[PDB]
Amino acid sequence: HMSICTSEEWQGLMQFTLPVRLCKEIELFHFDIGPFENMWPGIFVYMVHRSCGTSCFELEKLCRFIMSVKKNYRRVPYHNWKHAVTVAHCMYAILQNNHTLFTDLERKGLLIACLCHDLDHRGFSNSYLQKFDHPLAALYSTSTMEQHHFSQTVSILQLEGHNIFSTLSSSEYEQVLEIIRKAIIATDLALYFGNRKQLEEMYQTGSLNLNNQSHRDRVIGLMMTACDLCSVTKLWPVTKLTANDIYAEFWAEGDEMKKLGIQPIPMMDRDKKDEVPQGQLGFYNAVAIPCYTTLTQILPPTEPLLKACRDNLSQWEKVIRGEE
Ligand SMILES: Cc1cc(C)n2nc(CCc3cc(O)n4nc5ncccc5c4n3)nc2n1
Ligand SMILES: [Mg+2]
Ligand SMILES: [Zn+2]
Repeated sequence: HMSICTSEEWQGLMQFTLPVRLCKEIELFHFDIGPFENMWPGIFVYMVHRSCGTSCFELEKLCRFIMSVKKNYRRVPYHNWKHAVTVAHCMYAILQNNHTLFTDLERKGLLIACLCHDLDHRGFSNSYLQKFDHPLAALYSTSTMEQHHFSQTVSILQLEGHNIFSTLSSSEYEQVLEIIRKAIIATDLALYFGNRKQLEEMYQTGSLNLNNQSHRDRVIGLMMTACDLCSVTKLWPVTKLTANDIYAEFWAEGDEMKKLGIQPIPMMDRDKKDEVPQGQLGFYNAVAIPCYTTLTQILPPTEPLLKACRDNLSQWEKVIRGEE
């Protein structure tokens, strides 16, 4: 039930090389992949290589994986291929700026995790799918979509010639899959609020321990969340744009509720469009800022992410105040 790439597709990727003028900028947290669609798969390979060295995966195998992952992203407005690469890039930039805090295994796991994190997203919320009553809510019922995403990845990994993790020992294979699973579940925004509070706590008492596996899992989780939302960390015109994409999805969901005579909450209501900039401010304040704030505390190199968020926040304020 999975989808495979064609030989055409994967072999062209083997051949790709990144333009030198992009090399500098790929390393910046605010870097925007948006102009270079074309090169997106290429960019991930680069990033894998620059992160994990040029023979961490058998090149032929890596390309097959990436290009198939691409195939199993739907053509929805926001949770699409582009989202996946954007999130993967942000993790790349976190990983590079904290290089020795994380194991080889972790960096492979996470870059792959981010690339895979919203596989086969239909554009409908976890709420919806349960709240009236999709066959996927019938299979898992806490963090529905995520357990699906993780499943998808695994299905993709277990494809013929697709297993990039093969030449690890079955210990290390069975370990990265754990890293990938927890990191993908982490992306369920529901879970984030708990995780942040604990991490808030632990840092503040001075009991957070990177040698403790469970603390480790949590920081990673926060990292995942920080990457998931990073559109809120790009320069203003980029971010403005992305917002349109996230709303396009929500509103389409709201239409499907309206079609069954059910009032959607205001967020997925295209008839409540002016309330949007006020929607954002709220989101930055309750979710975004807190997210990045705690990640900069734990991981001080991740500070620019926080800085960019603040700058976007004030743009939104100015919109609400009528100055845009
Ligand atoms: C990149 C990104 C990622 C995620 C998960 N989100 N989630 C949001 C929703 C923000 C929000 C919350 C809310 O309660 N309302 N109410 C509203 N009424 C009207 C208009 C917008 C509203 C709104 N908007 N924006 C995101 N951007
Ligand atoms: Mg998700
Ligand atoms: Zn996501």
